[PDB]
Amino acid sequence: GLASANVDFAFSLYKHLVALSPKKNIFISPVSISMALAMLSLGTCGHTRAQLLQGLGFNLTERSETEIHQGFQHLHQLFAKSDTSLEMTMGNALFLDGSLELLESFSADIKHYYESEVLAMNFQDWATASRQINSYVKNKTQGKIVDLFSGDSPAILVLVNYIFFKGTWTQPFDLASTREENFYVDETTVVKVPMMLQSSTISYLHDSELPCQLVQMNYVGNGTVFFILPDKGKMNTVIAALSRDTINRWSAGLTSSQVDLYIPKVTISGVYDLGDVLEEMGIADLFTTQANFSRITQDAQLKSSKVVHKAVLQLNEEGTEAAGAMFLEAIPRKPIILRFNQPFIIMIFDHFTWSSLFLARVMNPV
Ligand code: NA
Ligand code: NA
Ligand code: NA
Repeated sequence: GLASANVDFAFSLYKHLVALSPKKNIFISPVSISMALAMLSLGTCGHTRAQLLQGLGFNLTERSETEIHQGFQHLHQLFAKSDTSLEMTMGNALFLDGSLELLESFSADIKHYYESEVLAMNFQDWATASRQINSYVKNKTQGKIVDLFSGDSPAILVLVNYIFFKGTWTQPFDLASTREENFYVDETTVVKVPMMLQSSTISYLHDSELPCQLVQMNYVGNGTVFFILPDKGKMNTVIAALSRDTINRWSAGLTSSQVDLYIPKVTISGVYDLGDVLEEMGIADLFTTQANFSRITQDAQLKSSKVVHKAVLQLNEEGTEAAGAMFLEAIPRKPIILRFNQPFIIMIFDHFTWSSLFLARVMNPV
């Protein structure tokens, strides 16, 4: 089903991205990526469409296109408004040059399933246009995502998704306990970071099949988080093994344990060009001179010129704050001590839908 396809996409995207970005922090929102591309698929046809939907993990013989979008619609309905169940907002926008008219079916589809705003722009005045998109995203993400467009090949259509997430720990870290500690980035790199601590009953697992130890923490509401510490030098072994089956196997093994849990106060961000990642995943027609975007508009034959994702993560003693945005441009064609003081993995899930909300590879917490 949908949860599984979205999780499979999330792990593949993460895996491909980690490989191409060996030193830098990885922080992404796979649910945001899925939603943007799923909405985009509505404007595609032929091989382009087939390739995009299969790349996203949907088998078009096991499920019709309508059932995919109804599924995303439910997810957006669930994630659109913030509340205590999940303090998260998520939304889509289509920025369109004034010279272009959407096809009626596409227009209704994006509004219906994705509650997409459609906003007319003058992309010949690219400075103004990109600034307007920038402040749209800045405002939607409570100021967390700035300068989405940095300065910059113009486009005549820009699809935008954003996500803002707040999580309060069910088990907060001890305020008095926080101290500066070494964080071992790599063999030649040590940084100082505030290191949080709690001594608590926490769901813990020392994995017997993979070289890692992990905990699962809850947020107030439906959010839940896995913190996975590979044995030193074993990051790639653990990353390679991530899957639905691994999550389920970790869930079956996690036991209430007394843990002295050390996790740094993380403040990180990244910007990722997702085009080559997507091509590696088999999503390629999108970008070629034969891209089939014939359901978007008959005013031009379009192709995607660029897909970019920017995301930010903050961890503190009280909880988590995370935000993400994607754009796609188109143009004419004993207490157990567990110490997170070196590269680790973060997986944030909605426990209700089992959507992968955010995924981290924290190389440097500062
Ligand atoms: Na909601
Ligand atoms: Na405690
Ligand atoms: Na909870």
